[PDB]
Amino acid sequence: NSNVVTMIRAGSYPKVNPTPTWVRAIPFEVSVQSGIAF
Amino acid sequence: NSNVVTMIRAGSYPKVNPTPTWVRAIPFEVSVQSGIAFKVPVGSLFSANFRTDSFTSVTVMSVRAWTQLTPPVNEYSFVRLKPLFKTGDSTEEFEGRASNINTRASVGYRIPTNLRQNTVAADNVCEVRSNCRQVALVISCCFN
Amino acid sequence: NSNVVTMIRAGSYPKVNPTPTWVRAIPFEVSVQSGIAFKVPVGSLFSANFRTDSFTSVTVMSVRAWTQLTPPVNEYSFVRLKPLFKTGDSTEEFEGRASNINTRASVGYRIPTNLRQNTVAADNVCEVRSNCRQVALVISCCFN
Amino acid sequence: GDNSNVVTMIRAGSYPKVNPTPTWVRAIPFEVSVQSGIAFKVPVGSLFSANFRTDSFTSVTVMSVRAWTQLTPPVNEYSFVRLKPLFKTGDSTEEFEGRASNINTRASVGYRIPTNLRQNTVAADNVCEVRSNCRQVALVISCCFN
Amino acid sequence: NSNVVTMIRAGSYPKVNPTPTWVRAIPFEVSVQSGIAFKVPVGSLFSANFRTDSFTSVTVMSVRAWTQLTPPVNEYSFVRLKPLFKTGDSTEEFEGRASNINTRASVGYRIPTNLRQNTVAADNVCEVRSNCRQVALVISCCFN
Amino acid sequence: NSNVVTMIRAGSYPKVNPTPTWVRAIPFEVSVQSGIAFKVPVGSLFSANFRTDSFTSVTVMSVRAWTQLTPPVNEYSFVRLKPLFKTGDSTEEFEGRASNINTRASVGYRIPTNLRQNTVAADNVCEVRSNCRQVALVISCCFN
Amino acid sequence: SNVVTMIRAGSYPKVNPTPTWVRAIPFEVSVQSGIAF
Amino acid sequence: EEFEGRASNINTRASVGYRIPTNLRQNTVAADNVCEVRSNCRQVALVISCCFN
Amino acid sequence: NSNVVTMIRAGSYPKVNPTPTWVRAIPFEVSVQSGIAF
Amino acid sequence: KVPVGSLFSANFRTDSFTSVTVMSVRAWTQLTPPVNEYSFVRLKPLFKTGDSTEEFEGRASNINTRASVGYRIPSNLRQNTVAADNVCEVRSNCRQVALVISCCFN
RNA sequence: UUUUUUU
RNA sequence: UUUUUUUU
RNA sequence: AAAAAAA
RNA sequence: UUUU
RNA sequence: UUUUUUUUU
RNA sequence: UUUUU
RNA sequence: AUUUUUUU
RNA sequence: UUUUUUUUUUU
RNA sequence: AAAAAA
RNA sequence: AAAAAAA
RNA sequence: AAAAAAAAA
RNA sequence: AAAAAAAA
RNA sequence: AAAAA
RNA sequence: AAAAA
RNA sequence: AAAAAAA
Ligand SMILES: [Cl-]
Ligand SMILES: [Mg+2]
Repeated sequence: NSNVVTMIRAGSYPKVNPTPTWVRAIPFEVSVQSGIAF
Repeated sequence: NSNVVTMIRAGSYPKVNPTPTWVRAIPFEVSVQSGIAFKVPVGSLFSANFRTDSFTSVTVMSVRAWTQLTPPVNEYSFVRLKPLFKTGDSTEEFEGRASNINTRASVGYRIPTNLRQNTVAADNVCEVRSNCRQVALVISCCFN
Repeated sequence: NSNVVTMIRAGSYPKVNPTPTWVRAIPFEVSVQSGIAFKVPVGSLFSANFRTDSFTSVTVMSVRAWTQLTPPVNEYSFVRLKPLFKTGDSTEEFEGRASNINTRASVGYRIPTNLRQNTVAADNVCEVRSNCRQVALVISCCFN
Repeated sequence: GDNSNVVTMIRAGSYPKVNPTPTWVRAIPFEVSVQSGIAFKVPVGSLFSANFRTDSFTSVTVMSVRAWTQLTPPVNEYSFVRLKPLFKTGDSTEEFEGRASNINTRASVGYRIPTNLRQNTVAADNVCEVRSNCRQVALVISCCFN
Repeated sequence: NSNVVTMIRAGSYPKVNPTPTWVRAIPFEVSVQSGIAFKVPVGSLFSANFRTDSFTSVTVMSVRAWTQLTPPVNEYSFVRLKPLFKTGDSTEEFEGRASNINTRASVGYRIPTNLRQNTVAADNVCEVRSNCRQVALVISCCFN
Repeated sequence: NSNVVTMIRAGSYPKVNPTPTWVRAIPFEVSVQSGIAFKVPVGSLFSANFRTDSFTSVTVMSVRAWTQLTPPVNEYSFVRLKPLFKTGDSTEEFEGRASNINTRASVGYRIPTNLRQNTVAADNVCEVRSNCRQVALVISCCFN
Repeated sequence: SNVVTMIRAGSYPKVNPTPTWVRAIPFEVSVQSGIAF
Repeated sequence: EEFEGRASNINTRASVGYRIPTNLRQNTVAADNVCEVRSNCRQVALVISCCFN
Repeated sequence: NSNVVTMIRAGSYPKVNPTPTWVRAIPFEVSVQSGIAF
Repeated sequence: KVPVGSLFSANFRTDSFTSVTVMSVRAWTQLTPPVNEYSFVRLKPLFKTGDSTEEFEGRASNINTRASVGYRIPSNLRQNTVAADNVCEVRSNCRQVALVISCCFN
């Protein structure tokens, strides 16, 4: 690996997206009663 | 696969994380003045327009810059980048020029692993010099 | 082959369909206002100019857009696309910019197989944002 | 690819070539009314209709013609159908005929047009002549709309 | 090789033809008006400027088009080609647009073998539509 | 093979040439007298009868000759050829005779590469001698 | 090659007038007895 | 020598360069001249691969 | 090998130099005196 | 008509030659074309044994870009030419044309 | 999987 | 190994 | 991780 | 064979 | 294997 | 393919 | 395998 | 999934 | 890749 | 590779 | 198509 | 391919 | 080893 | 170890 | 290449 910064020979402006998607596993809790579906 | 729902034989409750990390490329523009350097604030990355307003720190991995507007008359666009760090600011001027007056001038730099610490909104990324008055940025970083 | 007509030993009457499907790439332009998002109607795909005035529903596969007019002074062209769905509109701004002021800015997005359902004229494909006053779209879709 | 569940960005390039009104290779099914002992000239205009999504075309290149007897034959007779191809450069004299071996079964026949004789035709033109003892003949024509 | 003239032991008189065929690619320009479709005459191919004033018929194989002049302000160049045949005209509009306002817009089409019959001067090859006032055409044909 | 028109994704405007070269085999006849040599003019190659009235120069490669009429009584047909060049005429009399009185006489010669330059209408290619009153000539040449 | 040659240069390349440079710096320091410097 | 390069597009830069052979790679002090530059543009950018000592 | 002029699909303007270099060996004579170096 | 005497010059170190054997000629438009047009340039090869009628043309697909074309003289037509001769004819909508001629001075 | 220039 | 060459 | 390519 |  | 960042034909 | 020994 | 004879 | 005759380029 | 099972 | 198309 | 996320059930 | 200097 | 897209 | 170069 | 046919 390195120890200092390196120059990147960039080119044309790429395709950008400030708001992409996101695959997640969302953990949250719900309140359930006896014998009734929530 | 199939066309209907299937049963999952799930086991013990897994190790979960409701607020995980996220590596991104954040496009945002800055305004530059003639013959004057502009420090890029890290707080520009944290925004609801980037889905990152929930983060407070970020580890920047690389910076890339483009000239966002046209250069002064008779000139070709140029853009420089001077890296900045809380442990010590750099003096490198990674400069990129355009061979066509109508074409953007681009340049970028990479941060080594040893210099990839976290940065808060009060910190600064780098300095941007250009004969153009606006410079587009695409920073590859890790939000944590 | 031959220079004359040849008999065909046909058998039973086959399975027919006078109105089959059609996989097309439809080119059409829209008008975009500054800083205002334009919703592209699906009805722009059903037209006699495309031979598709006989269809009422279509399954869109990929949408790509090009700036049709020049950008404002001192500016480089850009174009954004926010995919829209009847089961849930999206928030992605697939943006593409031009590195030359005299050159178009282009970008596109692909629709996954799990979201490839039919749409009628009342529906909208996506939003379009740009600094140019017109945008050319080439929508790859399946007419049915 | 085929495993994605959301939208993905396409790094499109320059604006491509386009054609809003391309060609279309089709098989067009339709029927014609025929009388006894007389030959009916099948018009090409029967292909340009909104029922076939082809009312936007004005020319077509026919490749092959297939015919079936659509109605029952006269009593005590078996179904038959004939075809005589027609061309603007010169009509033909062939009689491609097929007879049904069962009174309850259709009679089918067809002919393929050679590549040298595959030019365009307009609605005013005719494809072929149909002869049959039945009153109605169903046709299936393979062609290229342009 | 050889440095001097050598004798050719010729035989019987062969089969000759003083006016042979000639497969050519003919370039020429046509003026086109905005919004109006211009029919390209076959008679433009027969000229002394192309060494073809001795022909009276030709078999066209493929036609390509380029925009000869600059487009209107703010507009990008385009050009359309609708093929034409004596047995029946087509409704195709093979269109090509330029991704740079300073560059030409190009498009073309190929005639299938079954449609490669002779064409005299009175006929027309295709219609051309463009926003530029002149169009350059290159026609690969077989003069006979 | 394809049975309809096919789009051609054309690119930049290419290199063109409305007046190209033409490799040909030009046949004609010349009247010859007895014992006298006939200088064949190059100008006979430039005519509308050969589609060549648009050329002014030509590079001759090889010449062949045949006797066009019947020989005198009791004689066999013969024909001679003497190459001529502007830098210097040759003294070779390439001769071919007929072994049948009813049959033509034939003879030719090939011009070397070093001696293949252009010739205008005012130049001569070779001399012809024969006992018949007419001689048929076929000249392989490169019009330019 | 004993003479100047022509370089077919293309577009303007990325430049940096102030690079990083890796070094091994030699210098001396004064030390006192028992004291850390 | 006058190693020349021309731009095929009016909006594009013109470029050219020359390499010095090892036999002519001596040192040059501040009072010396590297080369002469001619151009129809009022300013030229120079990139000189050199060995400082 | 060809007998006619042929077109050359040229592109961008090349790098040129109207005054190039030249590798030569020059034959020339000098006058020498006895017991003297010239 | 491009003269051959333009090849013999002290600016090219060739003022000591009197003849030259031209091999191939290439041309580029040196100035911008008229308004609304693209650059073009033509070349008609000339020979003392007979001029040719070819018009090798090259057009630009960009108004800002040069046009370019060239031709090669076949070996059989590669003789010497003196200053009073001419190489070829040039036609263009631009007011200057840059020529790069590959030849053999002798 | 080309290699050549000081820590 | 100096200047011109040959199918992206 | 610094000079001139990386095919 | 028609498409982007 | 998929979603976003970087590499390489 | 087309035109040429 | 450049030219002129002889050459299946 | 296998042939007799009217012309017919090329191995 | 549905629903059952050495 | 998907759709339309001939045995 | 770097991480985060169902598993070859 | 290119005159010049070389070269088992 | 020649041509014309 | 046919002719001329 | 074009005319019986064959499962
Ligand atoms: Cl061709
Ligand atoms: Mg161009």
